[PDB]
Formats: sequence, C-alpha cells, structure tokens
Amino acid sequence: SGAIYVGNYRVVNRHLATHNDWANLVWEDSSRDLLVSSTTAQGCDTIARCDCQTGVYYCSSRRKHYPVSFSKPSLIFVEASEYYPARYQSHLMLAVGHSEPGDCGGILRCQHGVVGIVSTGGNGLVGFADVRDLLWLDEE
Ligand SMILES: CN(C)Cc1ccc(C#N)cc1
Ligand SMILES: [Zn+2]
Repeated sequence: SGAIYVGNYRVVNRHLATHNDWANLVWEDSSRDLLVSSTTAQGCDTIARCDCQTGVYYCSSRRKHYPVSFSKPSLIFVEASEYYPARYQSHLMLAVGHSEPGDCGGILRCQHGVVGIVSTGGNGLVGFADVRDLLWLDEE
C-alpha cells in the first residue's frame, strides 16, 4: 500500500483505489495502474521532473529502502499477478529488486523528488508506475 501526496492530489495504484478515491476522482488510467483523487489537506511530496535512472524505493515486504537503477518508462508485458492478468502496462520502469503485491504504492525517489510508485513485481524485478510526465500534478 501507499500513495503520493502532492498538492491537493492523492496518487494511488488504480487497483488499490478506494470508493472515496473514485468519488473524488481527478484522473485514472488502467494501462498505467494509476488513479489520482482530490484531497482536503495539502501533501508533503514533490514530484520529480527529470529523466533520472537511479533512485531509492521503499519495499514494505522487507521494511527496507533500496538504491536501484531503473529503465526509462515504457510499454512492457507484465505476467499475471494476484491483482492483474498478464497484460501490457504503459509508463512502466523496471529495476532488479524485490516486489510482492502488497509492496504496491511504495515510493521511488531521485534527487528531484518522487519518480513513481511500485506497481509490478515477480521474477526478481520491481516495476514502478512513472508520474514524472504528469506535469498537472504540480498545480491547481
Ligand atoms: C488471480 N489470478 C488468476 C490472476 C489475476 C489476478 C487478478 C485479476 C483481476 N482483476 C485477474 C487475474
Ligand atoms: Zn531525478
């Protein structure tokens, strides 16, 4: 579990969005596994605006942050998980690391701020849904 709290936005994995998220919906994309809802209180996170390929992510199933190198966001085939079938996911970055279903929502961060959230796992990789292209998160 986990979210990004930027401005008056909450960014969550679409597959973990709540009824309140859907009732306060800003934007969602199944192909990216992302959903954004509106919040009453402003949040503490800053979104990275960069093309870094190195950062640190939080792994809840290890209670640990790990430094990783990761691929640039792309359209990638993802094998079946507990929460999605085997399918293509867009805007997905991969690193070598540990990721189980409940790790979804852990933050990946670089020197510029939040890069994305854990979205995929298995076979010794962790996949992250990028948010650096969502420039509208920084205003309004
Ligand atoms: C449970 N396994 C059969 C894979 C899977 C997991 C979740 C969903 C959804 N929705 C679809 C398929
Ligand atoms: Zn960066």
